[PDB]
Amino acid sequence: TGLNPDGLGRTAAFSNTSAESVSAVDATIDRLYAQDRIEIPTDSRQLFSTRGTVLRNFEDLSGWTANIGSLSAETSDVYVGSQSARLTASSSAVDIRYSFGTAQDFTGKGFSMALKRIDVSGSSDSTPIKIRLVDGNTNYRTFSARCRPGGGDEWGRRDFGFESEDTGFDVTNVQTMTVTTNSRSSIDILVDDIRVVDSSGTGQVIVTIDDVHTGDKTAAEVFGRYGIPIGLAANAKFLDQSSSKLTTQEFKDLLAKPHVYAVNHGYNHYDYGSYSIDEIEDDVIRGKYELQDLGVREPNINHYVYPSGNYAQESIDMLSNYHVMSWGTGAESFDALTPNQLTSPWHNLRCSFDSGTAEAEQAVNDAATYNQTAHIYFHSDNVTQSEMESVAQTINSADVTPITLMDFYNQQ
Amino acid sequence: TGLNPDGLGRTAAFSNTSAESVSAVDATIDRLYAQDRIEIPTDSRQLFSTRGTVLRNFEDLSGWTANIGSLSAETSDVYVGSQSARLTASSSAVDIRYSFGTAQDFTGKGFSMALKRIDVSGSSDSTPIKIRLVDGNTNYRTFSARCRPGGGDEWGRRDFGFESEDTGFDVTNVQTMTVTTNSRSSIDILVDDIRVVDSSGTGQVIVTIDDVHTGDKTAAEVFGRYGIPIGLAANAKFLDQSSSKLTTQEFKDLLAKPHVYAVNHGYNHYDYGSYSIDEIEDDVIRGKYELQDLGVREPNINHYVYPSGNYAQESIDMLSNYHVMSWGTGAESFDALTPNQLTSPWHNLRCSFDSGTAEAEQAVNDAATYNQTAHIYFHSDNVTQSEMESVAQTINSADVTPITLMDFYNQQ
Amino acid sequence: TGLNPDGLGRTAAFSNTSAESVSAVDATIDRLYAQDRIEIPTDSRQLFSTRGTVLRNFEDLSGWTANIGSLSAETSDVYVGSQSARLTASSSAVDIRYSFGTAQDFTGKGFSMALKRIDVSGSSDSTPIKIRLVDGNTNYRTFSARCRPGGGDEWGRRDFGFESEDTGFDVTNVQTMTVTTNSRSSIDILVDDIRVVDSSGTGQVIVTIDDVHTGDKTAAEVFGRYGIPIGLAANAKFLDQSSSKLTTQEFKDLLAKPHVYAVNHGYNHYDYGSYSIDEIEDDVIRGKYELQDLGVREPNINHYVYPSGNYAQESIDMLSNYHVMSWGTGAESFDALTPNQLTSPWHNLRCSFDSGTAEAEQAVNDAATYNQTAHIYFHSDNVTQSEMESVAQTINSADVTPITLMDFYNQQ
Amino acid sequence: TDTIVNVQGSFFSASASGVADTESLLIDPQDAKFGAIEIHNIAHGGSVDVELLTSSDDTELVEDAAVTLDSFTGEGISQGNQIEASDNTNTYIRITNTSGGAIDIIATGREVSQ
Amino acid sequence: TDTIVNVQGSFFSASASGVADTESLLIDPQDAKFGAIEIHNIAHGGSVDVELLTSSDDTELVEDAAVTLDSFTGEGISQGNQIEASDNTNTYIRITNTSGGAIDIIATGREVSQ
Amino acid sequence: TDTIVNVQGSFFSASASGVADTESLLIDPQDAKFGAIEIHNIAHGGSVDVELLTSSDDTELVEDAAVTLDSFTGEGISQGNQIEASDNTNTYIRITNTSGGAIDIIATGREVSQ
Amino acid sequence: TDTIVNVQGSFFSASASGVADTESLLIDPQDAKFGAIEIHNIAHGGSVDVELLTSSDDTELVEDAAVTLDSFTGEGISQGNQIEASDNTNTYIRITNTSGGAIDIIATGREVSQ
Amino acid sequence: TDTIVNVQGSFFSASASGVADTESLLIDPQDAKFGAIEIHNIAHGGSVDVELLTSSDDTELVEDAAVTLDSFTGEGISQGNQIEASDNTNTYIRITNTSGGAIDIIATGREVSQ
Amino acid sequence: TDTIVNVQGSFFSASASGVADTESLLIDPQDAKFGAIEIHNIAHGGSVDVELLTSSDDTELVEDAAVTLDSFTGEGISQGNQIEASDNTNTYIRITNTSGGAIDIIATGREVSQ
Ligand SMILES: [Mg+2]
Ligand SMILES: [Mg+2]
Ligand SMILES: [Mg+2]
Ligand SMILES: [Mg+2]
Ligand SMILES: [Mg+2]
Ligand SMILES: [Mg+2]
Ligand SMILES: [Mg+2]
Ligand SMILES: [Mg+2]
Ligand SMILES: [Mg+2]
Ligand SMILES: [Mg+2]
Ligand SMILES: [Mg+2]
Ligand SMILES: [Mg+2]
Ligand SMILES: [Mg+2]
Ligand SMILES: [Mg+2]
Ligand SMILES: [Mg+2]
Ligand SMILES: [Mg+2]
Ligand SMILES: [Mg+2]
Ligand SMILES: [Mg+2]
Ligand SMILES: [Mg+2]
Ligand SMILES: [Mg+2]
Ligand SMILES: [Mg+2]
Ligand SMILES: [Zn+2]
Ligand SMILES: [Zn+2]
Ligand SMILES: [Zn+2]
Repeated sequence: TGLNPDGLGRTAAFSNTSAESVSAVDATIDRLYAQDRIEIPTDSRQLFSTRGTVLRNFEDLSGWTANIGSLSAETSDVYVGSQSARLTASSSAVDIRYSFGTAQDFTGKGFSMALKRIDVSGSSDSTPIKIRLVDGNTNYRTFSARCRPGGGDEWGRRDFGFESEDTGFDVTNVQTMTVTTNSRSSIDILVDDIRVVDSSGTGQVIVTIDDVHTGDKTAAEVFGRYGIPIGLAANAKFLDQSSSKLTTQEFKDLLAKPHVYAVNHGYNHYDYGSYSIDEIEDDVIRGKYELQDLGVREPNINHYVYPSGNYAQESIDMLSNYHVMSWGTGAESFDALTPNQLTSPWHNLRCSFDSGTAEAEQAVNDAATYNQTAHIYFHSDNVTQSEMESVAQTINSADVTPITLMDFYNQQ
Repeated sequence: TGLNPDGLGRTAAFSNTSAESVSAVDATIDRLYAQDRIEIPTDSRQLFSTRGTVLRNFEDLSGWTANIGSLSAETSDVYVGSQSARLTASSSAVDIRYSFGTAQDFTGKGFSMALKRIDVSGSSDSTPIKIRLVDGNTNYRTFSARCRPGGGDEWGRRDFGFESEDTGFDVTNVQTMTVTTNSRSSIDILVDDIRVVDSSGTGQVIVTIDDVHTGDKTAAEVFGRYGIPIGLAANAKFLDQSSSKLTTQEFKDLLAKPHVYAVNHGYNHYDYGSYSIDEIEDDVIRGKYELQDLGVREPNINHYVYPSGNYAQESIDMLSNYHVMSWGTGAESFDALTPNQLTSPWHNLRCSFDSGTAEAEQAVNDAATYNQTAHIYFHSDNVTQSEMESVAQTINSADVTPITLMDFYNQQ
Repeated sequence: TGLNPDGLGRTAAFSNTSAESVSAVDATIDRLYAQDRIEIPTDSRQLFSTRGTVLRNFEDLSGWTANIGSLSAETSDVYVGSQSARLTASSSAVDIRYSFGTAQDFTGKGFSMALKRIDVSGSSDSTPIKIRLVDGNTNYRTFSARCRPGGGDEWGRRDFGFESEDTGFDVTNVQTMTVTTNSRSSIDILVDDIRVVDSSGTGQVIVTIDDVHTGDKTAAEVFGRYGIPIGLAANAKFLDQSSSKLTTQEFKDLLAKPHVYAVNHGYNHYDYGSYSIDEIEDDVIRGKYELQDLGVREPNINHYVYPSGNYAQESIDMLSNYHVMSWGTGAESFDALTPNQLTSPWHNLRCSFDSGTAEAEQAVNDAATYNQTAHIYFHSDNVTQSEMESVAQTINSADVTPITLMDFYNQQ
Repeated sequence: TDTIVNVQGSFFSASASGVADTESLLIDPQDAKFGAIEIHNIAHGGSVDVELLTSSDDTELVEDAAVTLDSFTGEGISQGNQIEASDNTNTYIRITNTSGGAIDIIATGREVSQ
Repeated sequence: TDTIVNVQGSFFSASASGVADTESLLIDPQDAKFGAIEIHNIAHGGSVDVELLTSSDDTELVEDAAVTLDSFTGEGISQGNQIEASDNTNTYIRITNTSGGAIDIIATGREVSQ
Repeated sequence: TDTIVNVQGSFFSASASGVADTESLLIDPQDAKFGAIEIHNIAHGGSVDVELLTSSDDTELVEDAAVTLDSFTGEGISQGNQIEASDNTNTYIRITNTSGGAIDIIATGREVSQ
Repeated sequence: TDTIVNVQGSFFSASASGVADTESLLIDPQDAKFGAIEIHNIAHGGSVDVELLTSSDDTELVEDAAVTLDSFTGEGISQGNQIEASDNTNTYIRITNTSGGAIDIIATGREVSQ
Repeated sequence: TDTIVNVQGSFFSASASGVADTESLLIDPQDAKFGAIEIHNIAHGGSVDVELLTSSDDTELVEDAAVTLDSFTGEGISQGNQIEASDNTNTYIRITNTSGGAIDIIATGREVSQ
Repeated sequence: TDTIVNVQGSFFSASASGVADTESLLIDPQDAKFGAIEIHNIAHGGSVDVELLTSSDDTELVEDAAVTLDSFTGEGISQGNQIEASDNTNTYIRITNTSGGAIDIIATGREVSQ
C-alpha cells in the first residue's frame, strides 16, 4: 500500500479501488487500460483550413467584376487577412468574375472557399454557391457547395464538388474564375480565401447507411458483392426497438463483416435545433460509449454523421471534443463530391439515393472522371435491392477506389 | 478538497490518492500523465481489409475453369458478398483459371485474397496457395501465401509475396489468372475477394531478431554498418536469465542505438496452442508493461511478433486490444514478401535465415525487383557473423529502403 | 457501488470520487474523458533516424581524402556500425572528399548526417558543417547545418539545408562529395551515417512567432492576407503581464483564426543551461496544461519550440515525454532549411527575420527552388509591418506550400 | 484506567419483496427504537430511484420537501451510504422501483439517537 | 470486562421546501441541543452554493468571515461531508439557491458537543 | 475527566471448508450473541456470488426478498465491507460457490446490537 | 447490556476575517479546553499556506521546528484533515494568506485529550 | 451530560526477523488478551503471501479452510487492513516469505473482543 | 438512555528541529502514557525514510526486525497514517533524514492502550 500521499485535505493510499465516476485534476497512471475514449485529444476544426494554397484572397476587389448582383469589401467581419467579400443581390443572382493575367492550368486542382450566410430569402433560405472556371472558348466547369442556415451561420470552409462541364472545356487554358449563386429575392453572403488543393489521385467513394434499419443486412450482401465498404451511421438506442431495426446481435454480426464498419449517429438521433446542445452532447457521448460496448473501436468511432443532417458551428465545437469529422445531407450529385484533400472535416455533405439513384450514380461517375471523393448515403428502408445493386454496379464499373471514412480521414 | 461529489454509495473528495489498481466506469481527468498504454484504442483487424479494389469476386463461378481439382459455390460460409468459392481436391492439386476478356496490365499491382482452411491432409496439413498471372505467351508470374492450421481456421486475408517468374513474362499483357495449390491427399479451402493494391513504390526490407540472445550485440554492429533498422522481438523475462541472453543494461544500450528498436514478443514467450488465451493475454500485457519500463514507447510497443509463429483468429482478437500488427514465421522467399500496402496486419509471415541465408537474400532481391516489402528474421544464436554480413551486404546493394515496423504500419 | 475490490491493504468501492491528484499503477477505465494529455505515448527521438538510405558509411575511410585538416577512425565512440569518423583540424578548416566510382544523380535528394561535437574553439565554439556535392565541371552545391555546443554534445542527426550553388551545377552528374567546416583554431567533431532521403515534393514554409508580443495581432492580419499559417510559440505566463504582451482574450481570439495555431514554449520561458532540467520540465508541463486550458489541442500542443533556442540531449530526453518535435534558432538561410523528410525532429533550426528579412526571404526562395522546407521565425516586437509584408509577399509569390507544424510532422 | 468493550448501536433494516414496477419501499424512522436512522446499504434487485422527503405531518407522509438523491441501475448494492432520517424532523426515505418489473429491495443501516 | 452498546449521537437536520431563486437555508447550530453540528448530507433539489459564515453577534447572523465552500449543480446529494458549526463560535452554514427557480433543500448530520 | 479504554465489539466469523460447486455458506445472524452482524471480510478460495436474503420465517430461511449483491472471481479477500444482517429482521447472507470445484470460504466481521 | 448514546467530542474552531496579504491565522491549541486539537476543515477565502510549528516556549510561539504542510489555491474547503496540535507539545498551526489581497479563513475540527 | 475521554483499545503486534525463504510468521489470536485481533498493518521486508486459515484444533493449527488473501511484492507496508482472527473461531493469519531470501515481517493492529 | 460526550484519546507527538543529513527522529512509544502510539501525521521539512523497528531489548533500541516503510520526497505532510508502535512489543518508528541538509520533522498521532 505504502503510506498516505503528501498533502492536506483527505489523502489516502489504496491497494485496489473501484469507482463509478472518478474526477481528477492530475492522474499519473503507470499502465493504462482505457481503450474506450469518449473525449478525443485531437481538435480537427482548424487543422485542414490552411491546406493547399490561396488562389483568391479578396484583399483587393479591383480584380473582380460584378456581372450580376453587387460586391463590396467586408472589413470588420473578416475570415482571413484585412478583408473578405460581401456578395449582395436583390431579386437576382450574384455572379462575380476574376480574369487571370495569364492562362491557368487547373488539372487535378480541387477548390475550396470560406463562406458565411448573413441572409438568403425568396424561394429558399439557402443557395448553391458555385465556383466556375471559364476557358478561352467560354466553356464553363462548375464546382458547387451549399450556403445553408445552420452550417452557414458562422465562417466555415466548403470543399466544392464537381457539378457540370461544357463540352470541350480546357482546364489547361482557364482565363476567368467566377463565383455565382442561384437567383433569390435577397442574398447577403460573405466569402474569403479561395484555396486550391492537389486532387490528382484516383477518384474515391464512401458509402454510408443511416439509422440502422433491417434492410442494412441486404445492403451488406449487395455492396459485399463488390467489396465496397459500408459505414453504418448507428444510433445504439434503435437496436432491438422494432422489427424494422437491426437487433443487437444482427448489428454485431454486420460489424464482424470485413467491409462493414460503424460511425456514431448519436444514441437516440438527437438533431441540432430540435434539442439543446447539452442534450445533443449527451446523445453523442452515449452513442460513443454504447457503440464502444458493441465493439466499435477508435478510428471508426472518431467519425460522426449529423442526425437529420442538422448542424452549426455550436454543434461542431461540441462534437470536436468527441469526433474528428462529420457529414451533412444533400440530394444532388455535387453534394457527394469533394476534392480528395479537404479543408473542412465538418462542413461536407453526402448525396442521398433514398429518392432515386441518378444523382448518386452521377456523383460516382464524376468522382472517377474528375478525381474527387463522392460520399453517397441512404436509409435502407427507402431503397430497393435492385437500386442498391444499380449503385454498387456503378461503383464497381467506375474508376474509383471505394474507401472507409477512416481511410479518408487518415489521408488528410 | 471541496465537498463530496454528488451521489449515493461511498462518495469521497480527496486531495492526493495513491492506488495500485483503479477501476472506473468513467474517469474525467484534466491533465493525464499516462504515456504507458497497455490497452490501445485502435482496432486494426478490419481497417485494411477493404483497401485497393476487388479484382476477383467469386459471385459468379462461370468465368472460372477447374483445370485440376474442383470448384463449387459456398453460399453459407461467405466472406464477402452472396458467395465464396470452395476449392476441393482428392490426391491432386487444385488449379482454377479465370481468362480476362481483355489483356490486363498489373505493373506495380500487389495481390491479396481471403482464405479459410477447412481441411488439408497428406504430406502436410498445410499448402502454399498461389495466385499466378499468365501472359499471352503462357509465361507465369507466381505470387504465394500459406494456407496453414491456426492462422487459416477462420476467414482472413493473405497478402501474396512474389515467388517466381518465367523469363520474358509480360505483366502488361496478362490474359489469365490462376489460383492453385500444391498436391495433397485432401484439400478443402474457401477463397473469396481477390484484391489489387498499388505497390508501385520502392522495395522495402524489415529485419527482426527474436528471443533476445547475446548475439544481438554483433547483429547491431553488422546491420549498423549499413544503417539497416533491427526490431528486437523482446521477451522481458529472458533478460539476465543466462549468459546466452542479453542483460537488462545490454538491452537498454542496444535500444539506445538509432537503428535498434523493440517490439513485444510476450514476457515469457507464451505461444498459441501451448497456453490458454488468458495466459497468453497476461504474457502479452506483462511483456508490454515490462518493455515500457525499459523505455520502449508507443509506435514501437504497438507491434507484436507471434511466439514460435503460432496464432489463430482467437489470438488476433485478444492481441488487437494491445497491438496493431503481428507477424508469423516461414522459411521460403515468398513468406518474407508482401505488397507495400497490406490488407491484413495480422496474417503476414517473415522469412527465417536461421537455416541458411539463400531464401532471405532471394526475398531482398525480389523485393527490390518486384516492388514489395520483405520481412526477414533470425535468432542471433543460429546465425554466424559472416551470414549476418552476407544478408546486410545484400540489403545494402539492393534497391530497397530498409525500414522499421513503425514506418511500415504508418504507411498503411 | 458493489462490494470492496479484491485485495489486502485499503480497498474501497466508490460511486463518485473527486481528487486533485491520482496515482495508479494500473487504471482500468471503461470510458475515458482525458483529452488533455501532458505525457504523450509517442517517443519521436529515434523514429526518423533510419529514414532514407545510407549513402556514406564511414566503415572504411580509404575512400575519403583529407584535403585540409585530418581524418581518423573512431571505433569506441560510434554512432552506427563498427566505426565513425573523427574530423580534426588545428588553425584550419577540415575538408574530406569522397569520389564516387560512377556519376551520381541527386535530383530531389535531401542530405542528413550524424554529428557529435567534441571540441571547437577559436573565433567561435561552433561551426557550420557543410555537405558539398561537386559535379564534373567542379561546380559545388552546398548544404549545411550547425555544429554547436549543447545540441552537439551527444550524437544527433542534422538535416542539411540548402546553402549555395555554383552556376551551372549538374545534380545529375555528381562526381565527388565533401564534408567541410569553417576554419577554427581547434576542431574535433565526430561524423557518421550520411543519409539520402526523397525530397522531390513541393517546397514548404513554416512560420513561427515567439514570445506572445502584442505585434502578433498585426502579424495575424499580414500573414492572413495570403493564408500563411502562423505558429505562436506561446508562454502562457506572459499573457496579460504587460501592454507589450497579448491579453488572454486577444490570444484566444488569435487562435480562433483559421491560420493561427499555438505550440508550447514553456510557461515562463525557462531555457536550457539557465535552469535545471527539473525546472524546465515543470515549465514544459505547466506550459502544456495552461495552453490546454486556453483550448490548444493534441496535434498542435505536441509541438515545442526551445526557449532562446537552447537545448541538449538531456532536454530532448525530458521533452520527448511531452512533445514530438522541437526547433532551435539560427540567423542564416540554411538554418531555415531542411529536406521535406526529417531524420531528427529535435535538432533542426529556424531562421530569424528579427534582424532583417534577407536571409529568411532567401530561404523561402531556396525552399521553392530546391524542394525543401523552410522554417522562419520572428518576435513581432523586432519586426515592422512592412517587413512582415515583405516576407508574406515573398511566401505568396514563391512556389511553396505554407504549412502548419502539425502538417509537417504528420508528413514524416 | 477502565476498559470497556464497545458493541455498535442498533441494527436497522427495511425490506420488501416483489415491489411492483412503480411502487416503493418507504423507509420510515418511526420504525426505529431511537426514532432516527442512518441507511448504509441499499441492496437493489433492479433499478431504483432513492428519494428523501420531509412530511408536513408528524406521523404520516404528506410531501413537503422532496429531493431525488440518486438513481441505481440493474442489480447490486449501494454500500457506504449515510442517508439519514428522523421521526421528529419528519424525514422519510423512499426507494422507488424503476425496473419495468417486480424487484426485491433491502435497506440496512443503524439507528441513531434523536 | 464491561460491555456497552454504543448508539450514535443526536441526529440533526435543517430543511426548506420551495426556497426561491436567490434565497437560502440558514443552518444555525443554535437549533442543536448541544449547540454544535456536523453536516454530513446536503440533498439539493437544484443548484446551490454552500457558504460558511462567522457572525459578529452571539445570536444573530451579522457577517464577519464568509467563505463559499462549494457549488453543487442540478439535483442530488452531497454525501459524506463534515462541515462543522457551533453557536459559541458563531458559525453558520448558508445553502443558497442558484437554480433559476424554487427548490427543496434538506441538510442532515449530527450534533456535536461544544 | 474520566479516561476509558475502548476495546472493539464482539468478533464474528462464519467458515466452511470444501464447499461443493453450487453449495453455499449461509451466514446466519442467529449465531451472533447480539443477534446482528456486520461482515467486513469475505475470504474466497475461488469464485463466489454473495446474496442478501430476507426470510418469511423467524428462525429458518424461507426466501422472501433476495438480492445478489456481487460476484467475486478467483481467490482473494473482499475487505472493507459492511454487509449487515439481523435475526429479528430475518436477514441472511449466502455466499454461493461458482468455481466449478470445491472451495474454502471464510467470512469475518463484527457483532452489532439489535 | 448497557446502552449509551455517544455524542462526539468538543467542537473547535479558529477564524479570522480580512486577513491581510501576508498575515496569518495562528491556530493555538491553548484555546482548546482539552489543550489539543485536530483540524478537519480549512475553509480558505483565497490562497493560503498551511504550516506546522513547534515553539521553544510553553505559552508563546518562538519558532523551533517549522514545516510548510501544503498550499491551497483560490477559494474552497480542505475537508478531511487530521492536522494535530497540543499546548504541552507546543505545536501551532499557522494559516498564512498568499492571495495578494484580504481573505477570510475558517478552520474547524475537534478538541482531543492530551 | 457526562464527558469521557476515549483511548483506543489494546495494541497488538506480531513480528519476526530473518524469516527464511519459505518460512512464515504465524499470527495467532491466542496471543491477544481478548483472544481476537484485527491486523491493520503488514510491514513486509520483502515479498510475502498472506493467508487466512481455520484450524480443526482449538489450540494448534491443523489446516481446515485456507485462503490465500493476497501477495505483496518487494518491501513496504500494507496499511489499512482489517484482517480478523479469533481463538474461539480457530482463525490464524500466516504471512509466508516468498522473497528468495531472509526478511523481516512486522504485523500490527488491534485486539478485539470475542 | 444515558448520554455521554466522547472526547478523543491522548494526543501524541515527537519532533526534532535541524535533524542533520543522515540523522533520525526516533519515535519511541515509551514516551506515551499508555505505552503505545499510532502516528497519523508525518510533517517532513525535506526528504525522509520511515522505518519500523523491533528491538531485542525491552527499553533500548537494538535492531531485530527492521522494515523501511516508505520514502517521502521534499517538504510536506503524510496525513492519514496508522503506523503503530508499543513499548511492550518493543516497536520503534525511525524517521531518517535523506535531504542532503538539515530538516525539521514533526510526527503527530494518538496514544493507544496496550
Ligand atoms: Mg481575406
Ligand atoms: Mg464473395
Ligand atoms: Mg559508422
Ligand atoms: Mg414525526
Ligand atoms: Mg418540492
Ligand atoms: Mg416534535
Ligand atoms: Mg453564538
Ligand atoms: Mg469577507
Ligand atoms: Mg460565548
Ligand atoms: Mg429471526
Ligand atoms: Mg425475489
Ligand atoms: Mg421479532
Ligand atoms: Mg505549551
Ligand atoms: Mg527549521
Ligand atoms: Mg509541559
Ligand atoms: Mg481456539
Ligand atoms: Mg482447502
Ligand atoms: Mg471454543
Ligand atoms: Mg519495551
Ligand atoms: Mg533485518
Ligand atoms: Mg513485557
Ligand atoms: Zn439518422
Ligand atoms: Zn521467440
Ligand atoms: Zn521565446
